Amino acid sequence: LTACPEESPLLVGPMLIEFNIPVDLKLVEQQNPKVKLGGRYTPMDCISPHKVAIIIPFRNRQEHLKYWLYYLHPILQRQQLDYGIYVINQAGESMFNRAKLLNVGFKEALKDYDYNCFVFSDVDLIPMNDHNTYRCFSQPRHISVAMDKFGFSLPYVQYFGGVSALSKQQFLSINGFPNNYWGWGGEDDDIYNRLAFRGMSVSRPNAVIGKTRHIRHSRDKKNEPNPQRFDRIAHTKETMLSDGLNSLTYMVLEVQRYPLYTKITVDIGTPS
Ligand SMILES: O=c1ccn([C@@H]2O[C@H](COP(=O)(O)OP(=O)(O)O[C@H]3O[C@H](CO)[C@H](O)[C@H](O)[C@H]3O)[C@@H](O)[C@H]2O)c(=O)[nH]1
Ligand SMILES: [Mn+2]
Repeated sequence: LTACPEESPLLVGPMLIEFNIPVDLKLVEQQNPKVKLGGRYTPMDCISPHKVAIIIPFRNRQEHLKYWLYYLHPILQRQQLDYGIYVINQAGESMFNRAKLLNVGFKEALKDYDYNCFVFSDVDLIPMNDHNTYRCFSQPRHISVAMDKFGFSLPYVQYFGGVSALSKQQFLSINGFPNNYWGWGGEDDDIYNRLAFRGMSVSRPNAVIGKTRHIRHSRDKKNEPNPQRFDRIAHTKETMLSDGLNSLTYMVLEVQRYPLYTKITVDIGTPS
């Protein structure tokens, strides 16, 4: 077998993405027979150099996940990636911690396979163009650059929210993501700050092929705006060395392998 082409020859470009249609994971599993237990997929015709672990922070978003799975699997296969889906479900009813869950994802996924690339994605963001490859690049990759919720514009040039990708080494070089951001906001700016502090830059696809749709939803109880985010992000320089991968603690309560993804339910503690 030879190395897959640089550009998948299966891409179709723009696609129609809509969320008023109800979904059935059974049909999805059927329509994607190539996807193995735990939502694992490995190209058959060639050797993909992208061993992608796709991490999804999660709690009470089953319907969104449904759409996410319905749309992404077909796309990730067309992108010729050797990938796996990880839904990191936060146990309990305490404050949501997106960044911490992503860290857990990084660690737990590595126990399964020698992934060298990590895509961190909100459960509610779907790419509108399969040319927007869910893989890693020479530099940290911001993937959801043109969100319809922001009218296809980047809210500000340093925005790193939504969907992003870091290679194993890029992730490691910044001591991962912070674990101290409880509730909504700022964790993505901290991560951006970490990348810059390590002397890295953000790579992005152009605003056309980077178009993506957000599933409209209301706010979630237990993920209210974090009032401390403003000055927490103003101090990333001093906290990234001690807050991150090296200080990550958590308890996996249960691991379940479904046909389209692996669900890891974890106790990641509470704000202190
Ligand atoms: O109860 C919750 C809360 C959050 N999430 C997960 O965390 C993500 C972000 O939460 P929301 O979609 O409510 O957040 P927003 O739409 O504001 O998302 C945007 O703002 C966030 C602020 O923390 C993040 O930066 C995120 O990546 C960015 O796209 C969700 O997609 C989902 O994957 C859950 O599963 N359950
Ligand atoms: Mn959202």
